[PDB]
Amino acid sequence: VTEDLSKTLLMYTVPAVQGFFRSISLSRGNNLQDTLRVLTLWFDYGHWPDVNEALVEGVKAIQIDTWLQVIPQLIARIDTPRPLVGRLIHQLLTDIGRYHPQALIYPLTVASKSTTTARHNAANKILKNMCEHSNTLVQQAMMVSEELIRVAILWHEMWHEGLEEASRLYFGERNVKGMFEVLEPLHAMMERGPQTLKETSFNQAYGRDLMEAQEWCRKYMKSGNVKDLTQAWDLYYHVFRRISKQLPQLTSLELQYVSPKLLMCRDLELAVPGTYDPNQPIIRIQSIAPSLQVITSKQRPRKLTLMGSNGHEFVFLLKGHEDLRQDERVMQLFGLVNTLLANDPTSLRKNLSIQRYAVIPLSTNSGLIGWVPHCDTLHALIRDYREKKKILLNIEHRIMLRMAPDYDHLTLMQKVEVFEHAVNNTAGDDLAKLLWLKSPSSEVWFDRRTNYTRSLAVMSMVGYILGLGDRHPSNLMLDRLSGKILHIDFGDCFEVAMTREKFPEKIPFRLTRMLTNAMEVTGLDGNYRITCHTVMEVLREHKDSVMAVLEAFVYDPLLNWPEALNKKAIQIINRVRDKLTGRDFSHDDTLDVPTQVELLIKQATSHENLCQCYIGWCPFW
Amino acid sequence: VGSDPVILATAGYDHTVRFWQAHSGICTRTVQHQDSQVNALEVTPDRSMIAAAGYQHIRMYDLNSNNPNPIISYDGVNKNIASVGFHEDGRWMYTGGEDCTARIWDLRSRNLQCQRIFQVNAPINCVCLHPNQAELIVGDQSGAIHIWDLKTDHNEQLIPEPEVSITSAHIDPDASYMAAVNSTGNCYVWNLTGGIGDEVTQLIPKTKIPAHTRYALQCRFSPDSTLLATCSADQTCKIWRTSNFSLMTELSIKSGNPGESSRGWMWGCAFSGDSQYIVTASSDNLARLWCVETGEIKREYGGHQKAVVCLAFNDSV
Amino acid sequence: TGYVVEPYRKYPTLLEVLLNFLKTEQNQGTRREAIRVLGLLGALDPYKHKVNIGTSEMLVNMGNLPLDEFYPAVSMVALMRIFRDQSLSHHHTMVV
Amino acid sequence: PMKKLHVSTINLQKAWGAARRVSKDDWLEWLRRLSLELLKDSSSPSLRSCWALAQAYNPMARDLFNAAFVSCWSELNEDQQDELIRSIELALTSQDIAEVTQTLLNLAEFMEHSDKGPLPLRDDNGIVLLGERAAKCRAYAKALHYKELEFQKGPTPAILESLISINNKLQQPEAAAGVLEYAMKHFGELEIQATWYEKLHEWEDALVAYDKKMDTNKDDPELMLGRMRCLEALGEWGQLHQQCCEKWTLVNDETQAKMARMAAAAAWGLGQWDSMEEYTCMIPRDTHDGAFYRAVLALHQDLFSLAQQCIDKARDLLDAELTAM
Ligand SMILES: Nc1ncnc2c1ncn2[C@@H]1O[C@H](COP(=O)(O)OP(=O)(O)NP(=O)(O)O)[C@@H](O)[C@H]1O
Repeated sequence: VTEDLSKTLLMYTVPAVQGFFRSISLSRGNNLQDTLRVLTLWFDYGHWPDVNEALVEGVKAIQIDTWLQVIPQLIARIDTPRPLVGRLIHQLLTDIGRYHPQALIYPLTVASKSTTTARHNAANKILKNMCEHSNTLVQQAMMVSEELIRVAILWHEMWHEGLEEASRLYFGERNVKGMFEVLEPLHAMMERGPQTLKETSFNQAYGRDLMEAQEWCRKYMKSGNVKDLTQAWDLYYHVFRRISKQLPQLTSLELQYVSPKLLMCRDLELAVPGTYDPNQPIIRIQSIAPSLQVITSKQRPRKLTLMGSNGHEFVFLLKGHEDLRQDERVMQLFGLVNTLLANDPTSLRKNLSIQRYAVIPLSTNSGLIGWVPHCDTLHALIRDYREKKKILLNIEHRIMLRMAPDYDHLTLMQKVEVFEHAVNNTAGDDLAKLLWLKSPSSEVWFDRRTNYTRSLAVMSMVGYILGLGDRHPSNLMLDRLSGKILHIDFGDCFEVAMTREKFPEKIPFRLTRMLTNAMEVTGLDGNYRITCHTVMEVLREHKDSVMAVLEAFVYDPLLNWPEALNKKAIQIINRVRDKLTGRDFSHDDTLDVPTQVELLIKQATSHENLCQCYIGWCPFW
Repeated sequence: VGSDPVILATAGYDHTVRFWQAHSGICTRTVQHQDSQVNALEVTPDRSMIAAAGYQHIRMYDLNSNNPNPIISYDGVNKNIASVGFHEDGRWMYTGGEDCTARIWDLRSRNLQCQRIFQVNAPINCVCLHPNQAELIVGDQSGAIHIWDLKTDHNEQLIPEPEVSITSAHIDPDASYMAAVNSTGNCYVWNLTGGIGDEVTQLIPKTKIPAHTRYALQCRFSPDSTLLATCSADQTCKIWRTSNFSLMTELSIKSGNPGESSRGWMWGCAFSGDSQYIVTASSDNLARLWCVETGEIKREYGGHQKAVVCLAFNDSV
Repeated sequence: TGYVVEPYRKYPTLLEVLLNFLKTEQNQGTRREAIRVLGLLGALDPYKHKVNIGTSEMLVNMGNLPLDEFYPAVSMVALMRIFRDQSLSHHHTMVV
Repeated sequence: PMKKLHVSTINLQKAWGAARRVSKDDWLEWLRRLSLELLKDSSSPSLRSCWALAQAYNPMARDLFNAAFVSCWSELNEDQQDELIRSIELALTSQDIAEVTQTLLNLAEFMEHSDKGPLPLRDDNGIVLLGERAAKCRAYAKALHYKELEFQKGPTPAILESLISINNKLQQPEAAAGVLEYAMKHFGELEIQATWYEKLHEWEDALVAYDKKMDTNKDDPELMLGRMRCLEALGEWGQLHQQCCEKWTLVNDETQAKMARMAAAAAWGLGQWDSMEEYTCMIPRDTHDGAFYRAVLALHQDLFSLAQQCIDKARDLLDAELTAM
């Protein structure tokens, strides 16, 4: 039974592997889909000896360059327990390092810093394997990793967040082990010692009080009396007030005092992060701008700058406490969709390409992001336009409060009433006039609007498939030169925002009144609806590849960050399959492309669903 | 408050309840209801207490005494509550909120905890009482009317329209028919089997009634069961005849001018002791008492600063 | 020879420059020859042309700039656009 | 620093006085003199400095037409402003030469962005007039912009018709289909004219509607022309050539030539070279399509020299066409 089924799978799979390898060799570049197919077969049935032998033959025959497209998946399976699969991946990664180590170093550099012992050992083994030919590259990459971790989150932010969360664990949760475990590594941060002028300044400014509070903590450990811990937390709260006052003042960061090594770097052979392509000359890094702008957001992301050896400058965003591995995977999915839309002639005509930005995660919780130039976040655009017109920014929300000062307590239909009045009493024409004014002339403006509508349709519908959430005006950007919409956050995926207790969203995507008004006058039914029809046609036609990519997503614990997690992943993949096939709404029935698109537009535009969303989500906008 | 035989209650978003005399339309007194707006206002059969539903809690005030404070307050529910019902003797109370649970309560004891709970898949909204007082008819956001037996828990459910939120519930005093509406504006009716102690309460479908296009959110029968009035978010209300369910009535507050339109939904209605006069809410900060036969203005209850939501209106000689 | 369509792929500007002649010079013979060349090379697919190939700033700033500050900006922008072109020395004198 | 030079309104109005500009040369010359006078009379010293190079270099004059006009217009009195507004209305209405009309449209579009507000033309800020002229001059993006402004001011089936026409001429079939969907949603009572499907390129539905209208009423020039256009687009050479034969026997000479323009294609489709010759002879000599038809004729009679001459004439006309689009 089980063995007979395994034999059946093997004898249907080996031909599959061989055929995929031959097809990949034949395609030469438009083979991302098939690459994921073979990766799926590899990671599922690779361990069988015949399948592994076929894989080895294919690896020998296949051109190495193809594997670049799926380095993130490969290293995601670097610590696969199955010994044969792991051995073959190790050989493949060693070859990739020998040929194109630039494409491989960064995720491997992450894997070296992985807390997992198996991943740590495998990454170090593979690193020393490439060292014999790329010692300089590996050393520079590791130093960049460490130094950009240093820059991304400084001891000030580390300690602010540590004290805040630990205080919440005490006064909120009372889990002694919680705060003490949280603080212990943060204490090791100084007991390893400072290494930069900013770290030394933090030491001389606060580390004395931190050391005293840690002494009080040890006193509480040995004794347990509340007095010692009370003094420890008094000191912690004092330094917390001081550092919290300091933090708004740190509107920028000078590299000389923050990380002298990065400033010293010059004429490196390391490629600019997320810009290496074997079919192009390597863009080597020779600069790190001394200044780094810090954005006032709660996460305090840094703005970094590099100079390409070619004579071109690059900008990057640098974030900490975000697992940008999910962002990298989503960006690869969008690249897959770009290939899909370029392959289909109907979409090929109309330029449905998704705007994407290079994402280079360089830690389990911190990473980089390609900074896209000439992009204005929707919230900034609306704010600027209203300030120019002197319209009060939250005029809609102010009206909502004016009729219903206690809106959040209203039932559903009361909310619908107040929201409908707020929409009606306000013109809600800001974005159309804004696209008009920003444009130089109607000839340019029309191309901008066409690209805007088509890009919004494409990315909205792909986000519905992906279950993208919290599409609030700070997560949408307009490209001034082209007008394409750009989505800049994927922390929430797979309807996760639709299940959280705090304002569970109930719209598959953002299609509020203002975006629709920004379209042609006959907004939804023209460019947007036809483009959504085309996009769902493309994505359901090739649903298997997208399903494979989302399987690579779910089967790692990222979205839940074991049997319960497997159940959740199975359910998420089932929902995505329903979305792709049409069984999302009426599971018993199957909905054609126009029917599902119309249902989605109705759900996303309906005031009943819009009103339920967080006011900060700006549903009225 | 009970000096006049007829007592009218009203409330809005200003967190202040107000009382009125029907015929004269004269304000009797104001009352403070803060920490939440007013969802449902109801008067117990004894007319000695009024219940106002808000967020997470329900607050009761007294009628016999003028200028009291909240005499009773029930808490505990984790979501907004818009449903109220009482037994004819004033002993039991029945409520239900968006937390998907409908609760029973004892009014003549200190049972601050719910006597029983009935859960449904979707959030619950306005509930009504079978005149035998042994069965509750409940509307939810999924579109499923739930008939739940208080005594034997004989439970049935029916979805008349696919996955559309239904917000209304009321059954005629004769128990002969039941009716409801939903967000689509359609009105639905059903016939009731003549079983008081049969405990099966079998229903029979009746033809759909597209009463309105906008959100139809109210439904009430007259004390004599002659009429069925439903409010609707087209700032309108329509009254149908129980015998034939043919519409000859209209209660519109439309300004007529298209620019001034969308003034405010018709938010509630209540029949007089003979079906002649109707007292109805309006989110234009107002409530109005009209004559059903003529459907004309006869009195308006001004004074609110913020929109009205619900009314309580009782007739007695 | 039959070296059709391929010229666009190899040499993208080849297309645009051709159209520029239809705007630049006035000789009917040259323009007719340009039309015949464009025909012989074939009516390239506009998407293929875009693939081959891959004031505005003044107006955008004008949307922000005041008039008094606006006029010198355009004056110098156009002046320098003329100035950079090295084929206009006799104009460069009045430009300076 | 320097003050604002005082605008001489007399010369400004004199320059805009195109009462006696007729030919293309006259209108181009008027545009040149207008731009130069605007630079000369501009209040901003930098523009008046640029005037000399503008005179020595016409594109310099063209580049700063907008800014110079803005300076002068801001420097004018309300009454003088209205007089100038009337004069520019006359300038727009006088003749639809591509260059002058495009320059004026660019002026209006420029001043739309300006904080002062668009030019207060007679009633509708120029929306109707500017849209019409832009459509006439194939600056179709401006036409769409102003037509959408009309739509915002209130939708009518005529506005939808023009919107579909512009979108089609703007190579945006999906937007046109969206306009049709909106019309059906909000104007379903209005039967959709066959011309709409004709522009949207659902030739089947257009042909069905034209067949219906023919059943109601025959011998209507517009209806026949539209039906046979649908036939050509569908490639129905047989029915096209038939209906061409009867109507050609029965239809007036001007409509006969308009129909012949594509009855020639019908003759190609069926190869009836005699009917081809008849229809082509009906088509005017100095016409691009007619020139090509005469070329293919001459090559069917092996008159190579005549074919080459027709090719040269058609290439001149196509040169005009390219210089347009
Ligand atoms: N990929 C990107 N390309 C260009 N600009 C970007 C990109 N990502 C972020 N930005 C800009 O940087 C800002 C950072 O804010 P955000 O992206 O919200 O950071 P965050 O750490 O998620 N903060 P918040 O979401 O407000 O808690 C954005 O609002 C944009 O202005």
